[PDB]
Amino acid sequence: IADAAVIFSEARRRQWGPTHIARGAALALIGLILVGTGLSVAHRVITGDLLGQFIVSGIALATVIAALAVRNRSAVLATSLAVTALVPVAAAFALGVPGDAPNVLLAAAGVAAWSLISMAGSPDDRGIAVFTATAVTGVGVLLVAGAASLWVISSDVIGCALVLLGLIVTVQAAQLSAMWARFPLPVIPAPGDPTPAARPLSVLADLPRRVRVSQAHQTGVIAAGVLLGVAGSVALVSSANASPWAWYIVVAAAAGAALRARVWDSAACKAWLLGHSYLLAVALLVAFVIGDRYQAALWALAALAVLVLVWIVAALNPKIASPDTYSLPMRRMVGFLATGLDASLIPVMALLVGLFSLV
Amino acid sequence: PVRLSLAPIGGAPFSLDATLDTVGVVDGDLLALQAVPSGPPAPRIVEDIADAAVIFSEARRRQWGPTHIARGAALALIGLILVGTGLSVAHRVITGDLL
Amino acid sequence: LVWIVAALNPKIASPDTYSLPMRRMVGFLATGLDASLIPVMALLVGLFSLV
Amino acid sequence: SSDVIGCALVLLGLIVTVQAAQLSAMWARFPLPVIPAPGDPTPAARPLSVL
Amino acid sequence: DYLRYLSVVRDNVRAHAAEQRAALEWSHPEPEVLATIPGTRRQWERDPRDRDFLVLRAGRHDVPLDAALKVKDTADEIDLEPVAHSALRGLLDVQRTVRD
Amino acid sequence: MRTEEVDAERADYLRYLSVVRDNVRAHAAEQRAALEWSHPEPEVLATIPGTRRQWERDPRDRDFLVLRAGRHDVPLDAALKVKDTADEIDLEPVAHSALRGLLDVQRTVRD
Amino acid sequence: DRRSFSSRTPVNENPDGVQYRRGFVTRHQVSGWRFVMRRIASGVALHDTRMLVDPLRTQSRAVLTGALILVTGLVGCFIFS
Amino acid sequence: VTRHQVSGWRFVMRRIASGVALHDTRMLVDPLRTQSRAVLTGALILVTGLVGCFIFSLF
Repeated sequence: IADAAVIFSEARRRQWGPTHIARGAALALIGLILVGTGLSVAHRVITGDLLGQFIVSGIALATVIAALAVRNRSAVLATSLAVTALVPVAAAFALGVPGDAPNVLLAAAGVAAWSLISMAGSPDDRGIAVFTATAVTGVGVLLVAGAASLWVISSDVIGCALVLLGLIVTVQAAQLSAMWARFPLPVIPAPGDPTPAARPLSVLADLPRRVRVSQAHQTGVIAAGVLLGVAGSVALVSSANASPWAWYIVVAAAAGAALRARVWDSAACKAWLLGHSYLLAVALLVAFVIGDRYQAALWALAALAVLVLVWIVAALNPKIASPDTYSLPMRRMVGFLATGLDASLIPVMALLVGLFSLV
Repeated sequence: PVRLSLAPIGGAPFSLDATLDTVGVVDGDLLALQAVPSGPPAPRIVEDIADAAVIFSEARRRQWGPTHIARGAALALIGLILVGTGLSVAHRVITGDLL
Repeated sequence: LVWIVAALNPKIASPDTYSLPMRRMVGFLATGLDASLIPVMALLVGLFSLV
Repeated sequence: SSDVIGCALVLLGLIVTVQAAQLSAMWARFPLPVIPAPGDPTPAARPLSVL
Repeated sequence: DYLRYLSVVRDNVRAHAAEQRAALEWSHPEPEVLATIPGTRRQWERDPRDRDFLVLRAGRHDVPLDAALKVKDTADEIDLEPVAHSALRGLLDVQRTVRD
Repeated sequence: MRTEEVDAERADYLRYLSVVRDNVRAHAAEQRAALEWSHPEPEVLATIPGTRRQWERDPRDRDFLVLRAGRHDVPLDAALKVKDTADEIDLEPVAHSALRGLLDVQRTVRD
Repeated sequence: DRRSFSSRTPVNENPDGVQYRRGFVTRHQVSGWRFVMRRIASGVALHDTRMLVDPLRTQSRAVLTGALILVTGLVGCFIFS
Repeated sequence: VTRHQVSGWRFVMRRIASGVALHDTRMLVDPLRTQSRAVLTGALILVTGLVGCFIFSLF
């Protein structure tokens, strides 16, 4: 014989058995929890009594105890249930408050608490970006909804604080991940003689797990920065004909998230930074459609067409997406531009929020 | 070289202390010569956390390259097509228009 | 309660188990508080209410 | 008034508490340093009855 | 600059340890390979002139890295930089012993 | 030159002299321990003739035919040398005072 | 020049130097911690730890100069009124 | 006296203060001078705001 790998591809390529049955049942439970959130959220919003909150909260409680109970056995169905568990938690701790936003504070607190109590007791991966991105997103939405629910806000400070939190989380990203990874901290002694002990071999052999945890946390922190810097970018400018300072904040935050993708070197974080303009175009399009405009929504589709056109011309022409063929003055000047954008964001933040109109 | 052993197709190679009937061989089975799976080759230990982050995170295929941009352009194109259809069909059914 | 959680959890109450800028920021806060304690005295006494 | 006996008392407490090392170093009459001029004194040595 | 130099010398020390473990795994295989030895051209191979002769494998443990790793510290207890000397002390204690 | 820089210099010199003071006090305690081992008080030596250490002094020793009379300032047989390359004395006025204090007080053992 | 004095600590050989018990942090320890945390955060993001040019410090100092320009504009527009 | 003798006298008094309170003589970092200068910069902020609202009255 000459191609012995395809005989070893007939022992791996197993038949139906109980192998696919567990995957089908897991996907069945994912679909059950998703549609049980969706149906009863539609019931509680459109027309319905306390049964609408009741089904959502029961689904949420059963899903939390199932995602915390099956962790010792499967640890893949467990993290899958813990990923899908933060839609009915974020629905039950949002509808359960009477009233309406005064209820997104408890929703942000619930998704942040469930993310933090699923992230802590975890192995190396699957505490990936889906958990810590929702953690920092829920913390940022909590810190904006705190000022939004207790005090009064003119519905421009919301997007201002959201873009500011996204910028702070995106810029100070790797320091926050290195702190959150619980690295084996350095042992910098005093200039007297309190000579510290050497690191044991147990805390040194564990380190390639902690590096993967740090990479997952920094991908999640950058993804949460993009989600928060688009969740307030869509509220500054889509309400009703905002000022050109809001236009400059949206364009400047998008250009800063595009220009910060030359600094990082993990590929997923580069994709999340470059996709902020795409998520901006799609979010502004779906906010102009739900905002009943349809005259700049076609312009949003046109801007998304310019974005996909620059993606296409970067793809099939590999002399525009190669920073070796560019010049050192060009790289120097675009670095100065990338510093100037987030250097000039916060004065425009103060100009738009009204902090030169109080004094 | 390395000491070979018989193996059932799709499984660990047979331990040499066992015989062909203690582990189960049927008359007519297909057995492949596979190497002994002995163990892992001495995982690296570095204590400089900066060197431990640049060294141990290379199992990432993290090079950006002109091959992730192609997947990005294809997914961006499919996203453009689906969102243009969604926008225009929602505009047609929520209004009355011929654009 | 904070005395009791400092008592029977003998890692919070030993600053060798903290981080080098965390206790530096503790020093920043303990500089700033008794730095600001005198102008708030001037505000409360109305020392800036005569000039 | 009030709030000026309390402000002066808290300020006196902070002034006494912060400067509680030099003041207790002068209370016990510690053997003060005898630092010479750069030109030409001779640095005197303390007797073996005060030490 | 000093930590770049320390990364360079850590690379050199890791190369020395890789060569030492390669020689020790050539001359003392795991006790399952040596059933395939006595057929090929490497059974009666250890001459008394070669540096391994009448030396027998008992197992795997921490060979102490027969390279030197000697710093040229000549100062009379001048206090060093607290992050450079900490990294050098971290290098001279976990790289001076080869693993199993 | 800032006064903060010479203050840090004074502090580092006084810490160095504090460690040399601890080492000199260790030398003085060792010298007094040897002298008290070889010349005990005239109430302990009733127990000497019974034990295995009565006629222990031999003519090769540094304390042989040395009859203990009392205790006073033994002069600390170690050196306490300063490598005085700092000619043309205009030294730091506190960092010079502590060196004279250590070289005058600690150079003699007590009783 | 002026024949200064570098920082020195000899060995103790005496039972007092084991008794310090105090944790107080200098300027050198906090600067070394700034350097290590700017080498780790340039070691899980930039994936090269030579620390020639650190771009994360450039971005963070850019947003800090943004906040400082905000504070100076506030103190400039407060004295106008 | 010169300026350096005054600085030496201030430094020995600060080292005695760090001796009887911090219970160390190393004087690498001195939090007692940090407390004293913290209260004194509070007094400087008071007197600076006082003369600032005094020269505000000459407007």
